[PDB]
Amino acid sequence: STNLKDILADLIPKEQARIKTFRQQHGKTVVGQITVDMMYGGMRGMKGLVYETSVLDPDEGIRFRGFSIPECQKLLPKAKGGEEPLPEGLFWLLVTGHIPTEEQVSWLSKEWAKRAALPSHVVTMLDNFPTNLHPMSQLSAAVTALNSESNFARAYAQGISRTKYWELIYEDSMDLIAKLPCVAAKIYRNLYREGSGIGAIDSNLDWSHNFTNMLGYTDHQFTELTRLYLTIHSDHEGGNVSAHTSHLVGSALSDPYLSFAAAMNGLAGPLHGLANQEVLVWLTQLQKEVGKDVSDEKLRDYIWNTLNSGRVVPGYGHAVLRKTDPRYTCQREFALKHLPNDPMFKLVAQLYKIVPNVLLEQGKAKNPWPNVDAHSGVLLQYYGMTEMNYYTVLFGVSRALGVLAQLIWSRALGFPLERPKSMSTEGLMKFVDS
Amino acid sequence: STNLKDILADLIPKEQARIKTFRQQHGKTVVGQITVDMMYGGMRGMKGLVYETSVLDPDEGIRFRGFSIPECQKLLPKAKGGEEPLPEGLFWLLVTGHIPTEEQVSWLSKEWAKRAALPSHVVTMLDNFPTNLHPMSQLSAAVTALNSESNFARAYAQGISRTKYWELIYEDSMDLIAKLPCVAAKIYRNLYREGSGIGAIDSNLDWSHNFTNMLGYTDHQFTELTRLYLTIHSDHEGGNVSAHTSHLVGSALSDPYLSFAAAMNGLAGPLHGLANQEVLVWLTQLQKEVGKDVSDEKLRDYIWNTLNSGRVVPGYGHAVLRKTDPRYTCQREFALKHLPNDPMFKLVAQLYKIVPNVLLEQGKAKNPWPNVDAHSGVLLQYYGMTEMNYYTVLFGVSRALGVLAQLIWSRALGFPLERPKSMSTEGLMKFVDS
Ligand SMILES: CC(C)(COP(=O)(O)OP(=O)(O)OC[C@H]1O[C@@H](n2cnc3c(N)ncnc32)[C@H](O)[C@@H]1OP(=O)(O)O)[C@@H](O)C(=O)NCCC(=O)NCCS
Ligand SMILES: CC(C)(COP(=O)(O)OP(=O)(O)OC[C@H]1O[C@@H](n2cnc3c(N)ncnc32)[C@H](O)[C@@H]1OP(=O)(O)O)[C@@H](O)C(=O)NCCC(=O)NCCS
Ligand SMILES: O=C([O-])CC(=O)C(=O)O
Ligand SMILES: O=C([O-])CC(=O)C(=O)O
Repeated sequence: STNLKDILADLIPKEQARIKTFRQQHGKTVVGQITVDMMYGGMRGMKGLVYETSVLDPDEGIRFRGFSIPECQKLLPKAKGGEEPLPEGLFWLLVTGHIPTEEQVSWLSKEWAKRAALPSHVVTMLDNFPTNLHPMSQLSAAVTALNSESNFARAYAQGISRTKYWELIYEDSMDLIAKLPCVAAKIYRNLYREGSGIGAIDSNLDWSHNFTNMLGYTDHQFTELTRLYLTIHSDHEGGNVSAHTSHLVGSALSDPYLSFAAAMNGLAGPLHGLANQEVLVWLTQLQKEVGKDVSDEKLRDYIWNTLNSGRVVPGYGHAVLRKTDPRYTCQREFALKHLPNDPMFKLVAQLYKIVPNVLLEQGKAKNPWPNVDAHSGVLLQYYGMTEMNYYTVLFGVSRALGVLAQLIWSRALGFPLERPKSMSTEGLMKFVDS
Repeated sequence: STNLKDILADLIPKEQARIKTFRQQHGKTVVGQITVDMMYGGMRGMKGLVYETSVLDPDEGIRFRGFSIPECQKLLPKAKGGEEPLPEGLFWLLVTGHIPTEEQVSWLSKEWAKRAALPSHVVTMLDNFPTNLHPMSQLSAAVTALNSESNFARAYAQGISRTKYWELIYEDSMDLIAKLPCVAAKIYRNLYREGSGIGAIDSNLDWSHNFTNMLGYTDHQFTELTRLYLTIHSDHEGGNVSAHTSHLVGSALSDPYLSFAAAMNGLAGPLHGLANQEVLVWLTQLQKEVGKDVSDEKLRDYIWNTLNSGRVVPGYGHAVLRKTDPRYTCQREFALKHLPNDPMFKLVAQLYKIVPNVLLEQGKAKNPWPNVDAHSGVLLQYYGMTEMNYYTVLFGVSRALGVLAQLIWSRALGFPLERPKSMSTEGLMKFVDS
């Protein structure tokens, strides 16, 4: 009905059987080869893990359990008075493989609202943190400290049956998702709103709304952006560092709290979670260098400079995707309707016309189109979320959705300890010579 | 000379060139195949990554840059008045590939002693933590909060050259290793010594000694055990979850602090870091069930019960190793000389005679010999380290050695973002049908 845990109880045995069958038939089917470059090249191209919740076609971008962003935009339930998809509904999709109903979504909003309370020790911890401790550091430490609340960790050590793992994981994952906005907003307020309180969860507001309230914003459209934001950042295959980290750490039977916090430390990495910031920085430098308002051909010549000087035009390209990110388009649409005359956006809008035209000519590229990160920055800034250091906190709150959805399934399906084999260069050399 | 950073400056270009050469020749050499079972089976058997510091021959156990535990026991410098190898020397080995000199070791002791101070905010954090927050949770959160001290994170965001990455990483790794005992001991004292202070670093004592002092022990032989302990837990290939996690998170250019803390959350997992505890628990239950003193044939029959009832005799077997763990033998030797009449040990000693004899007959096994975890427990208990929840803190303090040694080399060699490809079951099915 509306009880997700019950629907999950239904789905799991079917998937387990489907998997076991496939492994009996095709377990020894070679699905690719491992080269020396793949070992040195951070496993690039190597099919390495099964992750069920989302799949990225390098052609049309990301699909959540079969559905594209555009479909999600239309099918997923919206806020009462909204036109953006509730991330609750997206969680539901990743977990069940089914588009939810308004009732299902509403039920999930209430569930998360019921579970959202922080333990005192985590409030103390956040409240005592200095202002120079990075937001993501605060987040990761806080979530680690939450592991005191873990069902799974307690029950595991009592000797619960493997079959029951997923159930504990679900409860913890549900608890964690509920608390994350609280954590995230306590960080925001401690850092930028002089330690004021987050205030109260409204039991009748959606997750994204209770969030933006706790962050101390009130503008309708910032809450709609957030809804979009949290939806579209939620998942991106299992190969990305935050996903994979979560998966790897979970594989050792570390609870969702420890699994998520590990993931956040990977999300904190410049090469994964910071591109938003780097775009916004680069743009600000662009406007400083050749001016805030510009003709297309002027804009064009600046581009080449960045390149030939040994610098990446940021927000463009991707490790695997090979076309304009649905997650960009998504945001563009949001900005063709809600701030078409915002100047930073106009510039974002302009680079979409010029950057692609060049870049390919530079050769070194593969992916000549914008990624999600090219666009998120100006939207956040526009509503007064100007604190760039904080922006990955948003991303993480979102990415909890996908990686916890998967973590449940990973435990449900009994995936084992991730434990690839390493080789030293020397050993790898003595291997190939043989 | 004694300045490790200088020797590292020397070694790196040589290794870079050796690697580049090998990649030019053999980059496309297939070194194995990926099956469907490897994707579902947590990458088991799949050569996936290059990790230089240690290699595990499934036959003779672990080698540190070419040397076995027995060699390390003889070659590595010892404390002045010691017979156990200083883990400083082991760090030196993993970093340089060279057995160090007493002078090199002494220099490293002094370096770590100089860098050991904790920032106030981390002391506040530890000092405010409740007693029910797991030691490993405390550790991981503390190390995350240390990232405020990161050289690498600050310099990265200023736009330092890739070539300089390793240098920053080395400084951070050196700082972190130095602070870890302080963190670890502050946790120990807060939890078990009523919040007493850790006291002072002696600038003329080795790392292991300054540790056991801060932990509030004084017995010579506990400090010698610790020296052995920290040495032999230090590294175990890059495939183990803590190593790999560190490697994965580092690959995103997260600083050593974030990389290590992520690793600790994986080490916290029952399937990686808890076997020590599970052994000690199982043993205590064994003595409760059939008595504290026992004949060999009695002991023998109990074993079968554990098995046939659907339970693992813990401390025996390993994901990859296939013989008596050097890390066990190591400890046995330490207990054939320092507590041969300790009863818990006698029992450990007795199971080494009976368990192997059976187990294989159970079939399900592959690895019928003891791992390191079968032995560490009774040694720690013997000197009054009876707090089992804390034992993984020790393991982590040790494992920092190997995974930071590697993290330096990973940055030195310019290893890229780890980013394997995932597939859903459904996608994997539509792949094989094609
Ligand atoms: C995302 C990104 C890292 C993917 O690159 P990759 O998969 O590692 O590598 P590529 O296949 O693009 O490498 C081909 C070349 O194109 C370059 N390149 C890729 N995108 C580029 C861009 N937008 N501007 C300039 N050069 C670019 C790479 O630096 C590389 O140059 P090289 O051959 O001299 O090393 C890259 O597009 C980039 O740096 N973009 C900016 C950062 C960003 O937007 N990140 C967010 C996604 S996580
Ligand atoms: C370490 C360990 C997990 C490795 O097992 P693995 O590589 O996952 O799997 P194996 O190749 O041993 O699996 C073969 C069978 O032997 C069993 N097995 C392995 N060691 C065993 C032991 N000491 N006692 C009983 N059964 C054992 C496994 O449970 C498995 O049974 P199954 O076929 O019914 O599933 C396993 O030896 C174990 O559980 N030991 C105790 C825990 C421990 O000491 N861990 C520390 C190392 S991280
Ligand atoms: O997919 C990637 O590697 C890029 C990304 O950060 C994500 O969306 O998670
Ligand atoms: O090698 C493994 O997987 C077991 C272990 O925990 C280690 O020593 O790190």
